[PDB]
Amino acid sequence: AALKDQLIHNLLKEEHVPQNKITVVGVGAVGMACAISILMKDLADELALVDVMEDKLKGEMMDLQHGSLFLRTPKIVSGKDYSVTANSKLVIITAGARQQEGESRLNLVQRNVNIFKFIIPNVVKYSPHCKLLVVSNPVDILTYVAWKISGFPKNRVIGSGCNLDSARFRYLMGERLGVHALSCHGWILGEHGDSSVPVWSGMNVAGVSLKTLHPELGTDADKEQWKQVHKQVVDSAYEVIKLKGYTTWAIGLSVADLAESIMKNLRRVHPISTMLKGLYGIKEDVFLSVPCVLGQNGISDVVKVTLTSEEEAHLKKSADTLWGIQKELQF
Amino acid sequence: AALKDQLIHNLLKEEHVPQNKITVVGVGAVGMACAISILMKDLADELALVDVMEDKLKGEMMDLQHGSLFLRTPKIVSGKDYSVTANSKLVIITAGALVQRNVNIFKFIIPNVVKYSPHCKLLVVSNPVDILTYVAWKISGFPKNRVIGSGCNLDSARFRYLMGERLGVHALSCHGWILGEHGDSSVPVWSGMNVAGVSLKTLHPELGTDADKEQWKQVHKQVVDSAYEVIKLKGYTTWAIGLSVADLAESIMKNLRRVHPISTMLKGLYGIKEDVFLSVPCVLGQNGISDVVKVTLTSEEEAHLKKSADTLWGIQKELQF
Amino acid sequence: AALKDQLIHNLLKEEHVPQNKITVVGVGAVGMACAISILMKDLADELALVDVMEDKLKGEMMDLQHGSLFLRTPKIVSGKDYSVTANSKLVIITAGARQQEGESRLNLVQRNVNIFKFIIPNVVKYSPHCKLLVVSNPVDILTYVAWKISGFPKNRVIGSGCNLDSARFRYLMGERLGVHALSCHGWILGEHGDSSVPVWSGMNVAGVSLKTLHPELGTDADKEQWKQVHKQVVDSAYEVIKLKGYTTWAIGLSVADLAESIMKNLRRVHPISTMLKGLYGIKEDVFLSVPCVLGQNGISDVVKVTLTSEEEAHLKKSADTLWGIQKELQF
Amino acid sequence: AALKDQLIHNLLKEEHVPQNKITVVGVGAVGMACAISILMKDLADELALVDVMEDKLKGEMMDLQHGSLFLRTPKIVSGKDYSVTANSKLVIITAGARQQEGESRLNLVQRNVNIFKFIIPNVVKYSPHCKLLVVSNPVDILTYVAWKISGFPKNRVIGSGCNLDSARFRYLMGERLGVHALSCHGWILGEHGDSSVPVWSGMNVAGVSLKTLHPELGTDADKEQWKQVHKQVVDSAYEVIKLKGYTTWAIGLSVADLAESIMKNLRRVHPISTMLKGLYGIKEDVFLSVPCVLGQNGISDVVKVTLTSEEEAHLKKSADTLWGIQKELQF
Ligand SMILES: O=C(O)c1ccc(-c2ccccc2)nc1
Ligand SMILES: O=C(O)c1ccc(-c2ccccc2)nc1
Ligand SMILES: O=C(O)c1ccc(-c2ccccc2)nc1
Ligand SMILES: O=C(O)c1ccc(-c2ccccc2)nc1
Repeated sequence: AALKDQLIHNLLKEEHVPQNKITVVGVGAVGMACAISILMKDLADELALVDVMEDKLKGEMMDLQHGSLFLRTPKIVSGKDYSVTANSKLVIITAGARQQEGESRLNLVQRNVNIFKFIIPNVVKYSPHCKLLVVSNPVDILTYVAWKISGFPKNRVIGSGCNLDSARFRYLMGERLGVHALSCHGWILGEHGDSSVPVWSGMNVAGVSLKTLHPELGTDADKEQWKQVHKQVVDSAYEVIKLKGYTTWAIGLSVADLAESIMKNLRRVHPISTMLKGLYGIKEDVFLSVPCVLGQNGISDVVKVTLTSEEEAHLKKSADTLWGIQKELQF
Repeated sequence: AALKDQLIHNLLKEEHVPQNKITVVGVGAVGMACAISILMKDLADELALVDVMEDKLKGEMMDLQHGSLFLRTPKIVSGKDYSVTANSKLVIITAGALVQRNVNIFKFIIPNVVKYSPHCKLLVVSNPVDILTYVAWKISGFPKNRVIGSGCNLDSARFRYLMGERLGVHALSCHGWILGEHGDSSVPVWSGMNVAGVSLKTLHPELGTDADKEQWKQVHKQVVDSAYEVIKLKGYTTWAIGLSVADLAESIMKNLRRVHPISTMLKGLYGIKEDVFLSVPCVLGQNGISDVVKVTLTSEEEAHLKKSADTLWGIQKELQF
Repeated sequence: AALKDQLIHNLLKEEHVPQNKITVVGVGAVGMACAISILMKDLADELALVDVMEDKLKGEMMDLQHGSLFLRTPKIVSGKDYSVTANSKLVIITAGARQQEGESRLNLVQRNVNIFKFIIPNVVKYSPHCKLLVVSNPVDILTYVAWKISGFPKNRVIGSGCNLDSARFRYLMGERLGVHALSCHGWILGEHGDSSVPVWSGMNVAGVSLKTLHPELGTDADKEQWKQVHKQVVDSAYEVIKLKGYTTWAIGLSVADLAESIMKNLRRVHPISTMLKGLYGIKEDVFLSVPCVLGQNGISDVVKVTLTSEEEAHLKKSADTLWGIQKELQF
Repeated sequence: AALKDQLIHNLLKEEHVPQNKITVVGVGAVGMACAISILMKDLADELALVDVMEDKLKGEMMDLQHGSLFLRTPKIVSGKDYSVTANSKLVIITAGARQQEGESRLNLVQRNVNIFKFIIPNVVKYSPHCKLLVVSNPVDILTYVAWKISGFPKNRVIGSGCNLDSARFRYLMGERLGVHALSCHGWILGEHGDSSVPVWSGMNVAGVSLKTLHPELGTDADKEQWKQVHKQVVDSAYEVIKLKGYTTWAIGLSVADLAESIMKNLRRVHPISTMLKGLYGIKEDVFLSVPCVLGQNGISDVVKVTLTSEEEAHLKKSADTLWGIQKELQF
C-alpha cells in the first residue's frame, strides 16, 4: 500500500555496520574543512560530526547532506551524544579553547586538558580500536594529553604536528624554484611552530641536494636568505589569521591527506607528531614531528633523519619545554 | 649564480596563457565553497578569486595556496583588480547585496569581467538568481547560451536527497525535477519523479496533492524551506551550493552535455514571450546552454511558469542599466 | 646494520589484515580490465588475482605492481593458491572456458560448471563473508551455479547481468538525442543477451517519457525504428568481437561501478542479475536482471518495474528456459 | 516531427572545436593501456585513436565508447585518416615496427623511421601546435626521429624515456624498505635501457641520503647488492614479456601521469627524454632522460643533476652511441 513498498521489494533486513567510518570532533572552521576534504576524496562510507553547539552542528550536517547527490559517502550523521561516533576507524579531534589575552600558556593548555577529559573518554568508549588524530593547538602537547587520557598505545595516537608546515615549505620552495611543490622536497620537524626545525640537509629537487649546491643554505651568511622561508612558513598562518580571521582550507586538505594514508594503509611518510621517547636523543614522554610511516595501524615506523648537533639540540630543548609543561598539568 | 639557476637550466621563454581558468567573484562562504569544490575536482589549471574586501581576499588566496601540495591546480591568484581574472573559460558570480542595487553592483563587476575575459561563460549564483542572471546577461552583451543561472539546480539535488531518504536508496538513483522560478514559486514536476524508470505518480496518483496520505507535497515545501532552516541553524549555507556549482562547472569545462535544472533565457519556449530566465532541464557543455528539454507540463504547471515569467518581467521592467 | 634498519626504526609489529580487499578470479582480458578499472578508482586497499595460468598470472601481477607509484592500492598479490584471496570483501569471477568447434553450448556450460566446482569452494573457504560477483557467460546461469555451489544467501551472489547492456543502451540513446549517457535513462532487463527486455515505458530524459511523446516507441510500426537500438545493444558484443576479437574495456568499467556501489555501500539502483524467484511473476530458482539496490550486503532490495503483459511473458519464458538448462547440469 | 525534436529544443547552432583533445597513435596493448588510463584520469574532453589496423581500431573505439556512462570524456573517435586527430593538445606515439632479427639497428630503426615518415607528417598537419610524446622503442632514438620529421621546437617533442624505469625503481625501493613508492625517491637517467644510469647519490626517504648512511651503496662491494636492483629494473620489461607476452599497465599509467602534467600545466619534474645538446657536457642532437619540468608547453626547464665524473662520462658515451646511429638514418 505505502509508496515505498509499492515501488521497492525488501529482501534483506538491516545489519547496518560502518566499514570505513570517520568522525570529526568539532565543527569550527577547521573541523568542517577536514570534513569536506574527506568527503570529496571518498575516504569514508560514513561521516560523523560531534560538537557541543547543537544548532551549529545540526546545520552543518544538513548542509553536507544536501550535497549527497554529488558525493559518494552515503551516510552523514551528527549529535552531541558520542554514540553517533561508534565504530569509527579514525577520529579527528579539532575541538579546543582559544587562548584569551593574559591567559598564559600553561593555563590555556589546562583548559584544553579539561575539554579532552570530556572528549577523549567518550571517543574511546564508543570506538575502542580507532586511531586518534589530534589537530587542536598546541598539537604536540594536546596529542600527549589525548594519548595519556585515552590509554591507547602510541601507534594509535597521532598529531598533525608539522605536516601542513612542511607542505607550506614545499609550496614556497616551489615558488622560488619555479616548479610544483610535488617535485620540491623539504622537511620541517620537531615542535610545531616557531621552535620547529627546517632540515636543510634534506631539501632537494630530483634528488639534487640544494645544500650541496649552495653550502650557505639555511645560515645567516646567505644572500638569498633561505632561512627566511622557514620563518615565512611559521609566520604565514598568523598572517592568514590576521587576514581572514582563521585558517581552514590548507589544514583541511592536510588532514585529509593523512586520513588517506590511514584508511588505505598506504604507508607513506609524513612529518607528523609521534611519541618519540627513545629516538632522536629524547628521554621524556613527548610528541614531536618526525617522518613517520603512516598506515591502517597508525604510526608503525619512524625514519631516523641524520641531524646536526644543533638540530639535535633543538629537539632536546623542545622536549624539555613540552615535558616541563606536561609535568604541571592536572589530569 | 642564483641557487635556482644552479639547479635549473631554462630552455624556454615561458608564456603563461591559462587554458582552463575559472574565476570566482565573491569570497563569502558561498564563493569559497565553490572554490574548494572546484579545486578538489581538478576542473581548472588556474583559479582566480576577486572581491572588494582586500584583506579577506588575500587571506583566502593564501590559505588555498598553502594546500597546493594536495591539489592539481598549479596557479591560484587574487586581487580587487580584474586583470587577475583574465582569459577565464568560466566566471562564477557569487557577489551581491535591493535589485536595482545589485544592478548597480553588477554594473561594475560584469563589464570588468567581460573586459578581461571576452569569451567566458557566466554562471550567476547570487540571489535573486533568475533576475540577476538576466541583469548579468543584459550588461554583459553576451548571447544567451553563455549566461547561466544556478537556478533550481541545488533544490533539485535537495529534492532528490529527500526522495532518497524516504525510499531507502541513494539520491543518484532517485530522479526528480524542480523547475521554474527559484524559490517559493518553483515547480515540483511530480510526473517525472521516478526510480529506474518507474513513475511514482503512476503508482500513486495522489502524489503531490493535498489528499496525498504520504504528503509528498511537503517534501517540495521542505526543499523550498531548507535554506532558511539551515541559515537559522548555522547562519548561512555553503557546502551543498558549492558542490552543486562545481558540478555545473564540470559539465562546462569537460563539455559533458549533461542535463541540469538551471536557469536559462527561455523566451520563445514554454509559452513565454518576455526576456526572462527560468529553470528548465538544460543541455550544458563547453558552449554553455545549447539545448533545453521540453518537459510535458500539465496545464496548471504551465500557467505557473507563465506567471513566474510575468512576475520576473514585472520587476525587470523597472530596472535601469 | 642493514640499510633498512639504519634508515627506519620499527615501533610496531604488523599483523596485516586487509580492510577493503577485492579479488578477481581469471586474468583474461575481461579480468584485467576489471582489475585496472578497480585500481584506478581506488576501491580496494588490496587486490588479489588468481588463475590457473601461472606465468600469465605472475606477469600481470608484476605489470600492475610496477605501476604502484601511480596508484593508491598499496598491495597487489597473486597466486594459483586461493590463500592469497583470504578475507576479501568482494570476489569477482571472470574465469571460464571457451567453446571449441565443436561442443554444444550446453556441453560448454557444463565445463564451466566443473571450473566453478573448483573455484567457488576455494573462494568461500578463504572469504566466507565476501560478496560474489559473477561475470562469466552465460551469466544468469553461471551466477545460479555460483549461488548453488557457494551456499551463500541470495543477497550476496550477484550477476553482472544486463548492467553493461543498459549502459550501451544509454550510450546509443545519447548519441541519437545529442545528450550524454548520464542524462539518458533506460533499462534492459531479464535474461542477458538475445532475450533481454528493453523497457520502453521507462526511457526518459529529465523525467520526460519518450514513450508518452512517441507512442510508437519500440513497436514495429515505429518509423524511427527504436527497436533497432535494442538490436544494436544485443549485437554490440558480437560486433566488437568481429573487429578486435573480444571485448574488455566497457565490461571492466561496468564491473568497477558495481564494485563501487558495494565497497562504499551506496545503495544505487543497478540493472543486475539476482535470484528473483517469487518476484516478477517468476516461479523458479533463476537469476534475472531487474533494478537492484546494491550495497555492502549485496542486493538488499529490488525495484518492482511495472511491466506490460508481453514483457512479463518474455521474463517467464526466460525463467523457463534458464531453469530447463539448470536441471540438465551436473553439480 | 522526430522524437529528438519533440524532446529537445535546439537553442544554439554551434561547432566542434575540442578544447583538451588527446590523440593516441597505435592501438596495440601499450596504446590502449595509455588510453584507458587517460580516460579514467579525466585528462581529456576528446580522445582520438589512430592505427593502420582498421577493424582492430574500430573495435577498440567501440569498446571504449560503450563505457561512456562510466567516464567523463564525452567524445571518443578513431580513423585510419588523421583528420580525426585534428587540434590535439597532445599526441602520443606508440606505433612502430617490431623486432625480427639481424638488427642493423639503423634498420629496425630506419624501418621505424619509414613508419614515422607516414605518421608524423599527418599528425603535425592536423595538430600544428600539439605536444608530441613518443613511447615507441627505442625511445631516445625514435623521439629524435619524430623531432626531425616534425620540424617542432625541442620543448614540444618528448620521449617517455626512463620515467617508467624510475617508477619501477622506486617500487622496488619501497619493497626493500617497507614504505610506499610515493615516499621512496630515486632517479634513473640517461639512455633508456641497459645503459641507463642509476643515480645512487640522489636516492632517499624523507631527505635522508641512503648513500650517506651506506657509502657502499651501488658498488660491487655492496653487501646488500643494490646494484642488482637497477639491473632488476633494466630486465623487468623482459621478465614480464617472458611471462605474459608484453607489458601494458605500468607503461600506460606512467604515460597518463606525464599527460596529466602537460594538460594541467603542473610543472612537475619527471625523468623523461629531452633534446639535451648543450647540457650535461653533450654536443650532439640527442635525447636523453634527465629530470625535466613538464607543463603545457612541454619541457621548458631541466634540472642539472650533480653527477660523478664516472656518471658524466657514462652519459657522454650514451650521447655518442645515439648520434652514431642517427648519423646513418635516411630522412
Ligand atoms: O597552522 C595552521 O594554519 C593551523 C593549525 C591548526 C589550527 C586549528 C584551529 C582551531 C582548532 C583546531 C586546529 N588552525 C590553523
Ligand atoms: O538555496 C540555498 O541554500 C542558497 C542559494 C544561494 C545562496 C547564495 C548566497 C549568497 C551569494 C550567492 C548565493 N545561498 C544559499
Ligand atoms: O557483453 C560483453 O561485451 C561481454 C560480457 C562478458 C564477457 C566475458 C568473457 C569472458 C569471461 C568472462 C566474461 N565478455 C564480453
Ligand atoms: O619498459 C617497458 O615495459 C616498455 C616500454 C615501451 C614499450 C612499447 C612497446 C610497443 C610500442 C610502444 C611502446 N613496451 C614496454
